[PDB]
Amino acid sequence: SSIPMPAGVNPADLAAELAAVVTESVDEDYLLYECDGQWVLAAGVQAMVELDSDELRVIRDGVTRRQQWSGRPGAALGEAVDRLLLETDQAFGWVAFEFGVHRYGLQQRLAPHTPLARVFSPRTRIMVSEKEIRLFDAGIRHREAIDRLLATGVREVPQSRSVDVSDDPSGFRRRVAVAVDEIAAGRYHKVILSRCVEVPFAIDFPLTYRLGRRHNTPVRSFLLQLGGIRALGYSPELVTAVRADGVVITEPLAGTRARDDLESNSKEIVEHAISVRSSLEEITDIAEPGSAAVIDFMTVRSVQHLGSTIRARLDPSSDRMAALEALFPAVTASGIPKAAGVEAIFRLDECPRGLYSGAVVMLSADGGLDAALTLRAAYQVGGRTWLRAGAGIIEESEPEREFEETCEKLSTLTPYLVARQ
Ligand SMILES: C/C=C(\Oc1cccc(C(=O)O)c1O)C(=O)O
Repeated sequence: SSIPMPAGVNPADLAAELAAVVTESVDEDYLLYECDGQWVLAAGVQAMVELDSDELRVIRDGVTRRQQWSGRPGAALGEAVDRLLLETDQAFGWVAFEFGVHRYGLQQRLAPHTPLARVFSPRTRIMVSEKEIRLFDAGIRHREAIDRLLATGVREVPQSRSVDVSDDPSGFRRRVAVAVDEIAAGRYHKVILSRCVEVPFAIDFPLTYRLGRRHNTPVRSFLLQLGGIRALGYSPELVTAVRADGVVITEPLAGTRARDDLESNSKEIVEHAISVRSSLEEITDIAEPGSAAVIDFMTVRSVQHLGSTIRARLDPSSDRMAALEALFPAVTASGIPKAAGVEAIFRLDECPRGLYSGAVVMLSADGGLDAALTLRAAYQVGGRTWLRAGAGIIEESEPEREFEETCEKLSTLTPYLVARQ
């Protein structure tokens, strides 16, 4: 069913307000995913797939089926998610940074019960765009919430509450210096290290999402309440998109400014070129021979970046999870060469990273996959609320400038935190 979107109603506001009110009223988890002008609210859990380092669980109708798994995490997750998609048209969820370590032989360094992915089939889907609201399997209470919201309008967003991000309790400056020393010793070229920032008060996730969305222009965005986790984020990069017709895309970004300097700066050009070569090598491993190409190489995309589009056709011997695995973790938030960068993050960052630098995903029964890189995000789990931001460290990096860069990335969220109502 479809309802015309009334004039003067912003889709991000309506979708986040609908997520807040209806799911609390009917007692269900949800994931809201913004993708190319559609805010897709996946509400309620028909079935849940939980992939951990040491176990895979599928939970349906209150019953959990547990199993041991070995080999590639993408194969284990893909087999279970393909079964979900025999019964529903789409599945949604998140994939941890730790999902990408098996490829590099680092699986044995994960602690027991480390989460790798959470993917669910929803009971209801509501898609909100500037044009209309589309309803899929929406029952009486979900339809009544949409009607009430169109009559009452969205809530006014309250004033935000400040947070101090100047302290360094995790020793980010010291950790950057260790990475700089390893890079000078030739261990690797670049690594992204990060720091958590505790938010000392509880936040309202849907209101914070709406407020931050007015001041960010992301490639994708999300807001979720799933299995005891709340999270929201303004993803700056597409990890991968797989279409039903088999076309695979990845759009790495490297080099940033607040245009002539960025396009002529040797440091930005080298970092971009190296990322593009890495993505092309990874995509070529899952692609039909001769189908991989760089389209719009090193073009300029409040920040401006150098960007490239890598496109290929998925090989009939491969699949969307093998494509996600091949491109995971993203270079943008891991390092170069990837294997040494990922290994360095185990030693020099607070692990497990969990959602941070992993992905939020939307899968479709026709073979589609849309995976956004999780950065510029906030999380709440077990009574703890936190932000997390990092910076790419190269041989010339200085700990003080890198700490300042994390402050700049945190500023996408720190002025927009709405305290719990
Ligand atoms: C998408 C590319 C960029 O931004 C990020 C890279 C690494 C870490 C972060 C972060 O926010 O932690 C980030 O926003 C970049 O800074 O090149």
